[PDB]
Amino acid sequence: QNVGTQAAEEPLNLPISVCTAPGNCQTEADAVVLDSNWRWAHTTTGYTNCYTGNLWDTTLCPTPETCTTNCAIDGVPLADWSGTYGGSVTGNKFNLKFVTVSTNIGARTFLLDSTKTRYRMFQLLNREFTYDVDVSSLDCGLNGALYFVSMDADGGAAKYPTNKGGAKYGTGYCDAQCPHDVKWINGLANSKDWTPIPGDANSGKGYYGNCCAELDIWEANKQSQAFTTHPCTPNDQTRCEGVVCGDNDSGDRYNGMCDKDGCDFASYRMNDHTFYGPGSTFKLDSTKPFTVVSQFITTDGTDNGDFKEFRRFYVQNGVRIENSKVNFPGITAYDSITDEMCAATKGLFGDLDDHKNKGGMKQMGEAMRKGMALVMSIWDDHDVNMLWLDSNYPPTGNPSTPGVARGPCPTTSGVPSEVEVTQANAVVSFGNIKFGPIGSTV
Repeated sequence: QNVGTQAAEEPLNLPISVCTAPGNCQTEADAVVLDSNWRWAHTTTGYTNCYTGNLWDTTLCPTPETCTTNCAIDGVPLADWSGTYGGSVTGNKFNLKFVTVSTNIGARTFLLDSTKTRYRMFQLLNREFTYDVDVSSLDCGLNGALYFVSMDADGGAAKYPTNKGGAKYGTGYCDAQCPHDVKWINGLANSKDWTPIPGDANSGKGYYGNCCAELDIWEANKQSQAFTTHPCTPNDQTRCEGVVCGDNDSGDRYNGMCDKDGCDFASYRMNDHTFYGPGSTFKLDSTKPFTVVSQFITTDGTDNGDFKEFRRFYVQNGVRIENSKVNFPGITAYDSITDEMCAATKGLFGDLDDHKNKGGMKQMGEAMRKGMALVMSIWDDHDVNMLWLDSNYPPTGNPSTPGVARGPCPTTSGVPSEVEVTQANAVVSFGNIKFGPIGSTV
């Protein structure tokens, strides 16, 4: 995309901590940038929309190349962050409102480095990543997500010279779902064969998808939470078409370059329904804030080893809370993501181990070694109504069959039109982000 001249781009300042030992950290003066999908797209030498509602203008965008020549994405000024997009920062806390009323629904954002010209790339192997979260106002059907993806640090600017904005304009998004709803891919409008998504007034799908590796630290609302590894072959940003995208709609979910299911550790799905929930007698009380700690263990305990284990623990009101465990007869009580856990649990659930097909923890680790961009988002799910996260999936499945039940939400929950009314004022908060060696962040 070209860059427009109507509004300066002003990312929100967000300090994080880089740590060397427990309680010995230094501030890193980073910032938050809005994903290019949420930006106004208009004519390069005017005010005329190139995209309105869920459609590209066919006169301006008869082809992707013409669209890209004629159109530009514009900046987010400071005033518009809260007023238009529902984003705000107080000290080291970042807040994202779900619906902001001209009416904005959801948000996806990235962490910029201290220069505000590149994404802050995290080399996560043999490191610990930690943050405080509040998901108390997110119920069934919503997801306040924090995760990493194998985006380029410059959003693709060096690879795709028609991308003028780079990381500064939140470009280059890709993930392990190979999404077609990304409006700008490889420096070009994804306007070919663009199709609105029914019941989604703001979104559509273009000819291409954009694939890359994804490490989900946090997919969650107050009812259920998960962390998940998604390797791809290769891991780096890859525009896809046809079978390579692994499109759900053509029966290709397991035929593409990315592991779409991922290998998940989701406490409720692993059959501990009392670990996490909205109340003081759950082990971890989702009505109150808490700290989420993630440790990325290698084979030799060094930065050069292969990724072998994703460990997790929590801190809430000064109380250390170890992760829940897998709880099925004849299955080891795993409390972390490893290749063995993935094989054993997917075996039990009858899920295809595409994680293993894509190179497993080792391949996931190669993405983490090269460095990944931090994503913070809030969203509802127009495909599957978040049932995969917090309900029975498939909805018609027996909840006593291992793998089906992922949370207590009813299978009628999560319809975007309903959650966008009922949960309009939901806000996820991510704060006090800390990064360092294992054992350094609490």
